[PDB]
Amino acid sequence: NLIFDVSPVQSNEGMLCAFGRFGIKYVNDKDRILAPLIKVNGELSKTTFDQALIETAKKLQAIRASYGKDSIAIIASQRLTNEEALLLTKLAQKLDTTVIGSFDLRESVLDRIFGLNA
Amino acid sequence: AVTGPKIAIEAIAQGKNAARVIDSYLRGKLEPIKEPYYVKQEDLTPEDFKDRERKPRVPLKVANAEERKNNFREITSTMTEKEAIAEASRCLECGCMDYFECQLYKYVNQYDVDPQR
Ligand code: SF4
Repeated sequence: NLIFDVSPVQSNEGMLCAFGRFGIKYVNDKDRILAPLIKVNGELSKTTFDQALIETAKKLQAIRASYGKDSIAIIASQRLTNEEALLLTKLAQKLDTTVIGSFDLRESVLDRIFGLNA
Repeated sequence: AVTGPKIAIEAIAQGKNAARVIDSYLRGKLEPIKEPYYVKQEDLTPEDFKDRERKPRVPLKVANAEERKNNFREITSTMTEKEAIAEASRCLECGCMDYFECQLYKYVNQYDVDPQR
């Protein structure tokens, strides 16, 4: 279950930068959290996935109920797969929030000129 | 749907009785539910238990109001095995120990006996 090396693929110039070649070290990192944490008595403590996800859903629903629509922001990283991003968009629709974005995202200019930001 | 809004155990009792009736109907002979006649003691008074040892009830673990008024986590927690055994040992054993093998009970159930007269 440990990664031991990373090698480039001889596709074109067969090259990897520092990140792809060496930053795969975080997979073996022992500081990774493997169980969810919820706030008991004001401190984060381990729990089960079912209870944590139930708490997440109830907290989001409480925020939506008390403060109305468009009151929940989803700030998703840009390293997720296409399916995960689509699922996050679906969930944002389920929460009646259009605030679906990322802190790594810059203001777009190309979609106002050519039509697509690509 | 029949009795109106009641507690859940009433609905469960209705379901069980209806299941027994439906089984009887499927077997061919539909028989309405017949309630057995039990011998019961209604003259009992607390003075009959003045000699029994007084034992405290099992404590109830209830989450703090401030911490529980913000989440949907369960309020009460299940008892422990030791507490469960100590609580179940407080029983007075009111029912007859010979209930499942008493023949007088069987016979008074087999006949429409009116004891009050
Ligand atoms: S048999 Fe036990 S539980 Fe039932 S009424 Fe008597 S003391 Fe209570």
